[PDB]
Amino acid sequence: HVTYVPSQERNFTTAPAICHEGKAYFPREGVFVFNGTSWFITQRNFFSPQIITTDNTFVSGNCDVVIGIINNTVYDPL
Amino acid sequence: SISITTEVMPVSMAKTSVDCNMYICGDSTECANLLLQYGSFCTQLNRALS
Amino acid sequence: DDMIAAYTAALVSGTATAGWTFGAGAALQIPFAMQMAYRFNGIGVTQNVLYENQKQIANQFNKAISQIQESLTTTSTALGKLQDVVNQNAQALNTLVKQ
Ligand SMILES: *[C@@H]1O[C@H](CO)[C@@H](O)[C@H](O)[C@H]1NC(C)=O
Ligand SMILES: *[C@@H]1O[C@H](CO)[C@@H](O)[C@H](O)[C@H]1NC(C)=O
Repeated sequence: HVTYVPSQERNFTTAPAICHEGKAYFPREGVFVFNGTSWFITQRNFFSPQIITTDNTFVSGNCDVVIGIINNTVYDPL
Repeated sequence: SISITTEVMPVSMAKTSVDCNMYICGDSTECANLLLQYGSFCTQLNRALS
Repeated sequence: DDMIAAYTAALVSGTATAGWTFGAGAALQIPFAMQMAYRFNGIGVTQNVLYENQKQIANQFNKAISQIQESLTTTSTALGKLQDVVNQNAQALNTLVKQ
């Protein structure tokens, strides 16, 4: 059996969602991570930081019901 | 294409019971008296079958 | 029995702290709400459903645990196929003695 074994763990600061002009942004797949400078979105099994855009996330509700939500910005390409 | 394949499987078999007294000593009183001290073996067989 | 209890305690602690990753390899820490969000996402429900109804889901979890606790304090036959093993072993040895 040929299998894939992940290794070389690293700690990041994480959040469930980000608030941006009164809306809650949840990731499509992946997690929001903070590495000391800015917030990125990444896959769970490999570390590959990506810019939080409108394509990565989706909107559901306003930011006063989710526990642990933070303020940040979402880059719209247009 | 859309295909349909059949697969057959057994689920149960026949439930059976035996009566030691008639199999070993059929309608004989002397044989039943001699068999009277083998009763643990027959209750063991009946428990297995049930 | 203490060794088996220690094994089950280790399994429950690893599930509550690391999640699903300690079976594939080294354990990865993750807060429990995010693990619940991934489990919700795995069955086809978006994670905002978890993150907006967290109080209700937590209360239902606690209520279900209490019902499991109350069911096992009343005399019943829930563990009746574990009793059959010890009954069969004892009956076989006593049959050998009586034969
Ligand atoms: C965090 O990630 C960004 C990605 O470009 C990088 O520029 C920055 O140096 C990283 N910060 C630390 C502390 O590693
Ligand atoms: C930033 O977050 C804090 C606490 O979550 C909140 O009180 C504040 O209103 C947020 N900023 C804006 C501009 O809404």
